[PDB]
Amino acid sequence: CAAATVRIAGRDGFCADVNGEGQNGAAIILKKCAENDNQLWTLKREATIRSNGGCLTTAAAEQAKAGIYDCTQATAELSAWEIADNGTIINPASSLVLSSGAANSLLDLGVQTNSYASAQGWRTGNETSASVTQISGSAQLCMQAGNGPANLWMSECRAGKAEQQWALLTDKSIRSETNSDNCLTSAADAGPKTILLALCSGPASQRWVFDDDGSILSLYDDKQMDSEGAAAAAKQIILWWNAAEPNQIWLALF
Amino acid sequence: STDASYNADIKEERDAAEGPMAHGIPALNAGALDEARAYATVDSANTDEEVSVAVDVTNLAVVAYRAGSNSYFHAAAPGSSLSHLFSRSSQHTLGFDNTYGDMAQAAGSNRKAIPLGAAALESGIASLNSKNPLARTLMVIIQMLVEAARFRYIQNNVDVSIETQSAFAADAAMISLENNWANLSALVQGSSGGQGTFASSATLQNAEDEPIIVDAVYHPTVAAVLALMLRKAC
Repeated sequence: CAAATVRIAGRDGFCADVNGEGQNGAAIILKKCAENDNQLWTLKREATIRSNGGCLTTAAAEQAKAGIYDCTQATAELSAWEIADNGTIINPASSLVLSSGAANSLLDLGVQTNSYASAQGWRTGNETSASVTQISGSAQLCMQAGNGPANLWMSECRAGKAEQQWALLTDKSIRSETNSDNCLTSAADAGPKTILLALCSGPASQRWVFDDDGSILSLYDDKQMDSEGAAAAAKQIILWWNAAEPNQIWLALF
Repeated sequence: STDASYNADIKEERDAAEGPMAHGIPALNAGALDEARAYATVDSANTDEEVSVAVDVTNLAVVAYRAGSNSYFHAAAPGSSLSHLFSRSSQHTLGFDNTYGDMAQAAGSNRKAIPLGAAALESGIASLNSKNPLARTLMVIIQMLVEAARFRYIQNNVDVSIETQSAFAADAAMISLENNWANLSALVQGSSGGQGTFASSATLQNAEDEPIIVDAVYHPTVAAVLALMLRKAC
């Protein structure tokens, strides 16, 4: 009703941190998630994400990088941020979004343009670990990993097999539970080819988000998770647009 | 005895008691309801032994139920509810309310110790058409019909059941979700200035009985699950 305090996770479950502590001009890095004071961000009513007393500002020593700064010494436009369900955290004035070049600890956090990448996907919330759930879809069929985790269609649910289990990371990426290295990928969507599993390269094509309309949307192309028709036990899944098909509906039973 | 028939069923329940949404999740109508529109009637048949439920469309509570020539209002029923519910019947009053803490006290059992599915509300309705020790049949009815419209997750529990063709009880997953329906909402409506971040940690359990401390709305357990939200603000 005025001011709440949570955490900000992202790339491969790494947390958004403030280089040690410092004050004014201290860059933000990707640090392992812990209950640190320099790890907690206060989301406020005027849209200014503040931490150790300072606001999160966009600097430009030439480029653009997240950083802390006196909320009074900084220009509004540089202190107002905007978080959306797609998993994006943008600065309306600049039009630049929070991004993480590489998935490495203590790696400086940078601000770039909206590629809708997975390297730019975040998740504000105290719970930061990966949510391991069971994704159910068309005709009460579960999502499994066809062949060696490299392709995936649908199959009956066993109710206890890790092949149909999936991990949801804070970077809006659907990964496997027994191999959090590879994750849901897209393709050259322009012409229903197929969705499968490759190693998490962090492109704007491995980022999904579960919308309230009941489906999984991929911010990049605004397409949703669909099936080729019905064949689910040895076939494939594609990316198609808003057709309100009941087949585009999925539910992550946790 | 079908998922579609049951799906369509709760669907008609979700889009019949909902005014404009907030975070994409609809919300029940506020005090802007005339006693001449605060009550919704739902029918339920089986071996042809059918009942009628009188739910409150503001908060989704069962204020009474009909049995041919007899109606039975919960103790927490306001006066103005008897004079325009199943008036043309032989009214009656119960010794408990629609709360679980109440119907739990009655039954002497509870949701976690109560099987659900088709082969459950099947006999649930029977006890009703007939009479007494129907407290339990309220657990496996309110939960199977009402608590499944607010959470897509409990519907997929009562759905994955008809699927697998078995029976089952309510785990810590549905219970936490169920009893946190008032907080959730409040926390998702009071959380507009913090833009997607509550003020405390609501704990919901996963299917593997793993406690989850939800802090914001940016979790699937919220945006995908909540289907109908209670109207409270800040």
